[PDB]
Amino acid sequence: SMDDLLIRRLTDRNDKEAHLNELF
Amino acid sequence: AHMNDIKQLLWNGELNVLVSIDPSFEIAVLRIRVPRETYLVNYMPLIWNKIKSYFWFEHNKTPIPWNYPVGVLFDCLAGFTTSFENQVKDVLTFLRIHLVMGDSLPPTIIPIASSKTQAEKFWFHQWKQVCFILNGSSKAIMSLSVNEARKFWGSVITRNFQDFIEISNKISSSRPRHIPLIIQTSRTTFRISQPTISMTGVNPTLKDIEGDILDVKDVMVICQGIEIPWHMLLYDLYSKLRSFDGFLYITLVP
Repeated sequence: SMDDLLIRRLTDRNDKEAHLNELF
Repeated sequence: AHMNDIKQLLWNGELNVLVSIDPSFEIAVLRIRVPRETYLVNYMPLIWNKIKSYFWFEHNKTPIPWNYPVGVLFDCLAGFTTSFENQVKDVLTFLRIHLVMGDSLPPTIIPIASSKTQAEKFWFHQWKQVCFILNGSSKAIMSLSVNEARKFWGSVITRNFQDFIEISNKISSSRPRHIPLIIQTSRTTFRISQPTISMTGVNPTLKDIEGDILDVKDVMVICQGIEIPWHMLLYDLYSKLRSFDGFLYITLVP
């Protein structure tokens, strides 16, 4: 599913962008 | 069910932001979290509060506009295939911007008014235009009650997802006459374009508008910080990944 692809990619994006958020 | 999930994930979008203060003004370097779906100026009060010890923002010595969603600026200032899992250990994803002061205002960007009303008025008038593009008139948004218009913007400030969804849907076009699409290149030669894409009688795929995307000038299509398949449907793409200001932004990256 295209939506499954988007869900997956957005979650990954949020995970990468949240990494080490304790320094911010 | 999934459009809601997708939108929630976008609303949750958040970035590590390094705000370097112009000595002229760890108070020299602020570290804050800023959502993708908002404007940098919505955090000015937080920046000023921290440094009780004209002005505009810059990225690598280049002035940056404040009237674009933070996530959109990030997409064109930070120049993906790499999953968090296959990513090298401890890669820090962040945006470094400088708060600078000067005697004269940089000529290419709308100045920061620091009035707390500037951002909301701009954003609302813009949704009024997005409504014009989607529906042919600003009726839907102008039909919102004064309370609803204020709560629509309030949701951006307080992060109230429920309110933003309720109102953005109210005004959002059953079937768009045109798609409110903005295409841009990296800001690190910058080119921006707002092509006229009709939905009347067609159901374009990204590949279908390849002509327009390429007119902005081997390239990867990035939307909401992610790569999008060339075969995805435009309407689908817009209905799902458009930003909090009503516009769908595509950033071309090598």
